[PDB]
Amino acid sequence: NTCVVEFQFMLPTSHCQRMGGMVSFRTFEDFVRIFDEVMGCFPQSPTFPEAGEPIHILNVAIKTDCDIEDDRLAAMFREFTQQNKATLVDHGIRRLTFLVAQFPKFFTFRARDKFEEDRIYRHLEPALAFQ
Amino acid sequence: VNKRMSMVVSGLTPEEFMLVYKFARKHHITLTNLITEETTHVVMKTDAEFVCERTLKYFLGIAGGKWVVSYFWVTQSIKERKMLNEHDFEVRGDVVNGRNHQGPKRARESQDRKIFRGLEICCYGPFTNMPTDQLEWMVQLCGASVVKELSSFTLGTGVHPIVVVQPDAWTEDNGFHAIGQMCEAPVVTREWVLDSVALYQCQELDTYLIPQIP
Amino acid sequence: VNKRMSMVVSGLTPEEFMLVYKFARKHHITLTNLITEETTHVVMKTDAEFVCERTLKYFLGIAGGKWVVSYFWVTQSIKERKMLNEHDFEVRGDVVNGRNHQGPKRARESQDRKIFRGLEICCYGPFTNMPTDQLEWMVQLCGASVVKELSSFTLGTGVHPIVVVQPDAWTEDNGFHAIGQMCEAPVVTREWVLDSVALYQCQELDTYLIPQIP
Repeated sequence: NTCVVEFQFMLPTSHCQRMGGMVSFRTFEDFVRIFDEVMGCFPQSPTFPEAGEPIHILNVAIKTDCDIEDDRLAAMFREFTQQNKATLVDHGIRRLTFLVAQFPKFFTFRARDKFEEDRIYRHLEPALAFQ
Repeated sequence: VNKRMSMVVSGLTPEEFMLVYKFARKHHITLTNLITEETTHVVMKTDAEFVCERTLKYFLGIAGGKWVVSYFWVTQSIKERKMLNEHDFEVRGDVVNGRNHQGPKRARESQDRKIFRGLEICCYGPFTNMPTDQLEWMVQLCGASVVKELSSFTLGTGVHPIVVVQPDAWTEDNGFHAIGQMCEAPVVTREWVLDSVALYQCQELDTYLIPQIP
Repeated sequence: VNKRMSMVVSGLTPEEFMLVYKFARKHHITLTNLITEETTHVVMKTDAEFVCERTLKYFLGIAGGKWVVSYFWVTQSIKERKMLNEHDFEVRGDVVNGRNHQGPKRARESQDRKIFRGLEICCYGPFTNMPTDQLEWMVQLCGASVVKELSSFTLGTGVHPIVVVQPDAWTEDNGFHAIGQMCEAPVVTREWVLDSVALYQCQELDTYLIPQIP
C-alpha cells in the first residue's frame, strides 16, 4: 500500500546530505496505517571503506478535497505529529509536510528538531519558497 | 561475562521474519533459528488477544523459562517508532488447552519448581514436527531425568518413571500399548507432556492414560 | 555434546537473508545474526570467483577460525535440489585485499599459531560500522592482548605495543596525530588490522603508519 520516491540532495548554501521520502495518498488516515513502510527503508549492512542529525524529508499527498476549515483541518493533521513525536525518536525526521489535493493545498508540519509546524510556510513547499 | 539480548520467532511467514530481523538489525540483537539455552526471548505469532499456535519453539521456550512474547511487540515498536516494553505483549494461551492458561508466564516465574522435576521420562520415537532430542531438552529443562533406553528405567517406589509416546507417529504397529507389561510406568501420549508443558503444570494422567493389556 | 553447524551471513541485502533462513531451518542447522564463539560457519556474499565484500562479520569470522563459505551454496542447492559440499564454496579473497589470498583457509589451518598471539593491540574508540567490543573480540580471537587504556600498556622488551584508531571516524577533531605524545608505540589505522584479519596475515605497518606530531 505504499508508493515510494527517494530524495537525495545537498545544501547549496541554504543553511551536507540527507535523504527523503514522498508518498502519494488518498486520505491522511490511510497513511498512518500505511505508516510502516516509510519507516521501513529509513537497510544494507555496514560497509568499511578503503584501507589506509535529522536527515529525512517527508511529504505526503492526500485527497478528500475538503474546504475552508483550516482549524479543524490542520488540527487533526497536527495531532498526528503530536501523537507520534516518535518521528523525532526514529533518528529524527527533518520535515513532515502534509499535502491535501484539490493547486495542492499544503499543510506543512516541519519538526527537524522543532515544534511540529511552521505557519509562514503553510500552503507552500520551502524549497520553492526560497524563490 | 553477561548475557546478551537474544530473540527467536515462531509462526511467521518469511516476509514477517525479516521484520523481527530488521528489529534485531537496528539494535544488533541476537536472533537464531533453533531455540537453545543461549536463547533468551521467544517471539510468538499471535492474534489480537495474544493467543498463539503450538510450535516446537513455543514448548521449548516454556520449558527453559525464556521470555515468551507476542510477535505484535516487534511490529509495534517499529510501527510506532519507539522502543516499547516487551512485557505488555506476553502471550497468555493457545486455542486447544485454554484461553488464559498462562503457561509461558508461569514457567518463567516458577523455574524453581519445574513441572517434571523428579520424574523419569523416556522419549519414545518416532516423532513428527519435533526432534526427539529437542523434546529431551524440554523435559531436561523441566527437571526430568531422561532415560535413553527401556532397560535403563529406575526401579523404585520413590522414583516416578513415565513413558511418553506419540500415538500419531506409529502407523505399522500398535506397540505403545505393551510397554506397561515391560516396565513399571504410566504410558501417556506425548500430548500429555506437550499440554503439561504448554500449561507449565503437570497434568493428571487420567484423560491421557494409554490402555495396557493385563 | 559436540559442536554443531552454525551459520551467520554477511553482506546480504534483506531479500537475500530471507532465502538463507528458510534454508537453515529444513536441516535443523543453527543460523544466527550475530557471530559468537559458538558460531562455526560464516556464509559470505561473493562473486562468481568467490571474492567478497568487506563486512564486520567477514573479519570476525576469520578471527575465530570458523568455516567461511560463499552465499552461492544456497542458490546452487535450489537449482539442483542437492546439498552440495560447502568446501567448494569457500571464499577465496575479497575485492580490496586480493582475489586469492586464502585468509579464511589459513585461519582454519593455523588455529595453533594465531598471527597476533603475544602482541598488545589498543582498540581506540569511537568506531563507526563496528562495535569496539567486537573488534576487541576479533583481535582476541587472533591472539592479541587487549589493553583498555594507554597507561595500562605492558612495559617490557618482549612486548610490541600498537595503538589502533580509525582516522575516518573522527569528525570535529584531529586526534589521531597526538597518540605518539601519549605513549611509546607505533600508531597505525584500524584498517591495518582489518586488512590483516581479512588476510589472516600480519601486514607491514609502513603504508598504514599514522603520522604523529612531535
